Amino acid sequence: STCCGYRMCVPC
Repeated sequence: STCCGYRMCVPC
């Protein structure tokens, strides 16, 4: 479950 915001995709 990876959430991409702007410049980075974080693990959620």
